[PDB]
Amino acid sequence: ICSALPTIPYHKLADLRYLSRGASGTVSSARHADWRVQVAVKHLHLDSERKDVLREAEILHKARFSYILPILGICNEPEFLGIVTEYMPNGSLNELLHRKTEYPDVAWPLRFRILHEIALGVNYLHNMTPPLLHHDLKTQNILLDNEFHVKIADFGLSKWRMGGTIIYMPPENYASIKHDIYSYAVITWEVLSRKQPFEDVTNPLQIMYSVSQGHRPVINEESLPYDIPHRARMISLIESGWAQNPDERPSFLKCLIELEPVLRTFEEITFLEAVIQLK
Amino acid sequence: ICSALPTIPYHKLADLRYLSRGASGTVSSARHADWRVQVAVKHLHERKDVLREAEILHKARFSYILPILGICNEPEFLGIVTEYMPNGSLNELLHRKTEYPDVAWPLRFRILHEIALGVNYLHNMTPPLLHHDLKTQNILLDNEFHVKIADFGLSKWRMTIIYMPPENYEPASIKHDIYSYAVITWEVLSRKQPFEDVTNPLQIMYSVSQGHRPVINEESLPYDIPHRARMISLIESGWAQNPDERPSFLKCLIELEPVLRTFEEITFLEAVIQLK
Ligand SMILES: Nc1ncnc2c1ncn2[C@@H]1O[C@H](COP(=O)(O)OP(=O)(O)CP(=O)(O)O)[C@@H](O)[C@H]1O
Ligand SMILES: Nc1ncnc2c1ncn2[C@@H]1O[C@H](COP(=O)(O)OP(=O)(O)CP(=O)(O)O)[C@@H](O)[C@H]1O
Ligand SMILES: [Mg+2]
Ligand SMILES: [Mg+2]
Repeated sequence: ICSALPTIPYHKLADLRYLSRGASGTVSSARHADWRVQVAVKHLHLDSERKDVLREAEILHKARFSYILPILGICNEPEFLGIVTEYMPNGSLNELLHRKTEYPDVAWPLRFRILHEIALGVNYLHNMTPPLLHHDLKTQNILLDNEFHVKIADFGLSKWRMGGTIIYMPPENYASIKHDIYSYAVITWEVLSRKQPFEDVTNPLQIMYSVSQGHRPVINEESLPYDIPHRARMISLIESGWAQNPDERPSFLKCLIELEPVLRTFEEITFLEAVIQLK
Repeated sequence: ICSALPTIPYHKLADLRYLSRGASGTVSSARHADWRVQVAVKHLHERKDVLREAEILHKARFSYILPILGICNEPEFLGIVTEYMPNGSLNELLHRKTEYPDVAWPLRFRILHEIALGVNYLHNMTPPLLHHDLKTQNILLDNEFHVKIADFGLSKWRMTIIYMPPENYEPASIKHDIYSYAVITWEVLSRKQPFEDVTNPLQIMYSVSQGHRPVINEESLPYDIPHRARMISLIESGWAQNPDERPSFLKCLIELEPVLRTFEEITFLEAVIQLK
């Protein structure tokens, strides 16, 4: 049973306003004239580049799931080419963690939920037939919806198993399955500390070396305070996740089995209260 | 660009618990052993009848339409697997008054805006999709009381009788959905069971064919209802005896948008908290 990705004509994307620009592309916010919904469009900043945008779109369409950014349709024209997804009102996990003025408090339940969903998302990808590996996991590629639920995005590097920011990359990369878990491990450390992985390291190559020489972001009372709920288990999960030897890193399944009981501890309402605290 | 619906093995579903028994089949809640998520399973306990609903849901997938995760096409079992909605149906919300004493207007208005957005999408498909079974029991609520439209059993491609227009009494029509929506809209703002007075369902049918509608006084719809008049215009245009008078969903949305903007985001979140 197949499902076709809808084709949207450029002239249906009203209020098309620049949102975010990165190397090679440009993301802009818009509203669908017919559907009456606020969307997001990812377009080119070409002959080969046209195939790339199609790859990502096909992947998002096949990989659709609860925690993967929903792709609403493709906008393919000779004039304009882009990907039409849902609009994520709360940006990326990166912004939430680090814009400490706007967000002075991000209560534990939400952080733990965020980590739980990311792990669910990735696990689903890995459980596809054939498996799909995101290969570009970072806090900027982890979007937050209107209620602060995770939506994994940016399948530009994702590879069907059959740069810029090397902070989330395992040393063996300087298709491997244990690449995503390494990244997840970093994201986890970054989520629980709100610090920047390797703040004191000015040069990406000083990082790349330090990492390949075993070193990882610091784990102590300053980075990961003793009040962090289930700290011991989280640290344990983190350390095993960013382990030097790929084989020593866990599967997302194992990771979820570890996470499940921890998440069962927070009362349903506390996640809602954690979000209202932001609004 | 195509995307296929995966096949889920029955043994991959742990913790099967009954939810609601229906005349067609049963609906259970379970967890997916590999995906590690909660799901809902609608099972036969005709094959084409099921595979149809599944095909539609998989094609009609959108933000306000219940997402289908896969099918169970086994010799020993056949069912549809969708995301589990922890907050049941709109019907239970509006009516289980002892458990839900308050339902703040901002939420109600968002539900209505969302239901309309979903149905609008269905009609805006090529070719258009008509739900034909819209009721409150067929509108499901997620963790935050967002809308997911369900039950595409009576759904048809354009290629309780309470929510059914008079013409469709003896069976076809595009304007089925919009009439249904109008009764929901009434039911959402009232918290009243439409045709509460009437005991004989056939009698209702007679009444409705003679232009009758659910009680539209203030004992049902008070003045304190935000934008009461414009909502009553909406309810009336929709449940019109004459199908030609009934407006499109796009037209309802255009009217609705301004009404929704009058509510601050915070109030939706507040509303939900008051229910948890
Ligand atoms: N649906 C959405 N809602 C809000 N912001 C979104 C969004 N989709 C993307 N963005 C923004 O775009 C940023 C990066 O976009 P994304 O990861 O999709 O593309 P990209 O980084 O691969 C651009 P390129 O591939 O052209 O270099 C995110 O940090 C986010 O702020
Ligand atoms: N994903 C889901 N999450 C939670 N409850 C769900 C659900 N899907 C269905 N339900 C429950 O079942 C009801 C709707 O089931 P649905 O409309 O799919 O079946 P149905 O009405 O066609 C069965 P029948 O044809 O036998 O009457 C709702 O009242 C709700 O309580
Ligand atoms: Mg990106
Ligand atoms: Mg039903």
